This record gives sequence, structure tokens and C-alpha cells, in this order.
Amino acid sequence: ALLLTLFVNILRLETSLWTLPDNPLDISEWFPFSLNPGNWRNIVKPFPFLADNSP
Amino acid sequence: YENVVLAFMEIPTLRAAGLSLPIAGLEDIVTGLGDFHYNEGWVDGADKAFTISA
Repeated sequence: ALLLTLFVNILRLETSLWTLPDNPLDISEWFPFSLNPGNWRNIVKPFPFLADNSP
Repeated sequence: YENVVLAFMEIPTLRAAGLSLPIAGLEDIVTGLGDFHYNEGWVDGADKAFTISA
């Protein structure tokens, strides 16, 4: 929840036009030629959702 | 509907790219902060100044 809330505001600040996946923090969705993060100042570390055991 | 429409403003600046500044040596050289910089700052709203002029 926190990393997605940060990421959605990083997308806003890098003025990205990218369509959100069903899960935006899955790395499988970021490539090829999809997110285009190559110029960005800030990014979130992506991770698999079924392994997240935070409350 | 209350405070949905015309409730917020973002005002951009040339600070990242470059400007002349009223500082000795920067009055005629265009310099900017760089690509890495702080993004946003909240203008204080307690007296409602943004409703007279943002």
C-alpha cells in the first residue's frame, strides 16, 4: 500500500502516460518498452504480491 | 461535490532547467538546480490567500 501510494506520485512527477496494470508493482509488467523508467530521478523496488506478509 | 472543483492549484517554475539570479556571478549566466531536486512544497492556506490570488 505505501510503495504503491509512493509509485503513483512518482509517475505523476515524471509525467508518465503509462496505463496501470492490475498490479502496478509486479516487475513482469514494467518491460519490454512499457514503463520506460530510463530518465527518472526516483523509483520503487518491485516485488511479488503473494510473498508480501506485512499486515 | 464540495471542495472537488477548483479546490487546488499547482504552479510550476524554471528552477530545475535554469535562470539568471540576483546573486554575484549569476546575473547573466543561466544556471539551474540540476535533474535531481526537491519536487513540491505546500503553500500555507490558513488565511485563504489562494482565493484572492494563487
